[PDB]
Amino acid sequence: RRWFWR
Repeated sequence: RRWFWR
């Protein structure tokens, strides 16, 4: 995601 995991 966005700035982390996925």
